[PDB]
Amino acid sequence: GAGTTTTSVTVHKLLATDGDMDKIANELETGNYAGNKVGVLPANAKEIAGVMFVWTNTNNEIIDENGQTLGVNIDPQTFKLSGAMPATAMKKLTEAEGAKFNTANLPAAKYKIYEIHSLSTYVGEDGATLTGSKAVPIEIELPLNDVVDAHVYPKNTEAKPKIDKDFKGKANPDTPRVDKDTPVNHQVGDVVEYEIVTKIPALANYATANWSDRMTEGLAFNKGTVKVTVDDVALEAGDYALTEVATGFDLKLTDAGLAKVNDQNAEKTVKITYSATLNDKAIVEVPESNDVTFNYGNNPDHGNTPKPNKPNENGDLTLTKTWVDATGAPIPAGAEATFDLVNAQTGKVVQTVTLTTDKNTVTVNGLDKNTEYKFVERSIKGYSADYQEITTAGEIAVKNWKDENPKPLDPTEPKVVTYGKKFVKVNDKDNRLAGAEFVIANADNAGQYLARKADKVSQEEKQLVVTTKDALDRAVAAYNALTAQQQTQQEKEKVDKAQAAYNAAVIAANNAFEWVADKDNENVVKLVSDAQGRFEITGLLAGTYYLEETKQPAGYALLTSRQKFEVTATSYSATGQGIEYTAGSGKDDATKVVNKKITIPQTG
Ligand code: NI
Ligand code: NI
Ligand code: NI
Repeated sequence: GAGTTTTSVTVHKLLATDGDMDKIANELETGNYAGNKVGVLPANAKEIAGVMFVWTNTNNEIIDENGQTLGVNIDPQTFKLSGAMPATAMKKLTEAEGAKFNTANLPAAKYKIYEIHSLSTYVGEDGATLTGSKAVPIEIELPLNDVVDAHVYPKNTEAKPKIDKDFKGKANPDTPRVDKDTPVNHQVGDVVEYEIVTKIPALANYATANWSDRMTEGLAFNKGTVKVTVDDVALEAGDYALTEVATGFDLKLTDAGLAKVNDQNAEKTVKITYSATLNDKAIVEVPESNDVTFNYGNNPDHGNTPKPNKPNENGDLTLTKTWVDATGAPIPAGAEATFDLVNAQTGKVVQTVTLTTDKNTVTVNGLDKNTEYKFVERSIKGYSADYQEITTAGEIAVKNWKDENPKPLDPTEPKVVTYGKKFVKVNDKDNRLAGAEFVIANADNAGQYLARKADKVSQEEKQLVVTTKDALDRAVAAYNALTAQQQTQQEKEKVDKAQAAYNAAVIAANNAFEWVADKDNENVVKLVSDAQGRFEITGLLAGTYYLEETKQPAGYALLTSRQKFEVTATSYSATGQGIEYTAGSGKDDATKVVNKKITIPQTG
């Protein structure tokens, strides 16, 4: 005999499906006299499970079921706990018909019951979380007058955040750009400026709020360009933890940071801006992309964004899944796990795979070994996706944490793409000529010549260019000092090998472009024909350019004219251009550059 005549209390957690909790109260007022089970609920309220309730004494100190204090306090204003939830605390999660506490051993007194957002599992429709609350904490003095089995009705609203990522200026969470997947033409060295705009509801109660971005290889994330504002106002050094990696970043609100978006009177607007440079690994007509995820919850969250990866040499790529609980400790497979294999350059779905509870891995074959892909986990209720950092080609690992948080926000991303042109050097009988050197101009007659910016190329890159150039010079000279019959496949390979090395060196040196006056300058992009007469230019914006030959094939004359050419969205790959880049390939994807040769005749 220590407790009271009120031997049980049941907490029913009510959700205001509209925004009106006051209206819920203004039906429970007029309905009751004392605290018995309400037979029927307002049309405006709904009872939800998965909300955690814990008992306190009148001073906000957590108690066990005999009313003993447990030396952890809860702040009456923020609801924040001063320690870890004590193991023997009188706490329980609501089930469909509420949380029924046994109150039989509690001494006569005043008590509080709090909602602990941070320890609940509830998740609304379309990933909404509980925001505002009315009549929390519950103040109940025991015994409840006349009642032995009491029932109480704490109230809540729920809300959802919104997001979109797009180029600087274009980001709109309410109506994302519909033609986003359409790549925008850019040249190498361009700085791409991105914008992330997140709307966070009023009275948010986030424990986590992390943004994570990962980029395909052809985009270099520009470190130190990240800026974050909340309603236009810059966050402070201590409001977030920013970690920067070669392929992008993770941005996490701290407690001071969350303070600024949580428990606020109006929808709040978070903006994160930053840039990336399209670099020398961009493959022509192959989009590059960023990819952001927003991982949030009333409970802490461990999910993040996928990491693109390439298949191994065999065109094989393997996903491997592991599972853990909110503390990081191993647990058995939570459920079926479905993933979409997305081509990471384009943003399009390659195929779908499912992992049954018993088989934690899957391998997909027949993939392009030059193409980056990602397995995007389809939302598993209760579970957040942690994509592990990439250590090797052909392997992607995913860890499933049982946070019990809403599905993450995953905006679509824009794309960017460079264009290019291919050529073959021939005589008038289509014989492929080696060693013809070319530069690119911006007019048929005067104008400037294409170069890489001096300030955007190091000395190592520069000398590799001249070293391979010199090397090529020698191979061409040797091949030219042979005769028609002696210039067989094996000898042409020699020239092809050297020209390939040169060509890669230029592509690597071409980190940026500028137009200049002098064709003699060292930075001028020079193109050279291989023994199959081939040369290409990659990394360009669309437009009209003009080849100028600077040194003709041995035995031939110098062209006294520039050759006009068009760079387009398909000029690098389109068939029907007049000649095979590589003989016998079946695709005439190049333009012929026809050299002339003066001959001295005879008579009689
Ligand atoms: Ni690539
Ligand atoms: Ni995304
Ligand atoms: Ni480079």
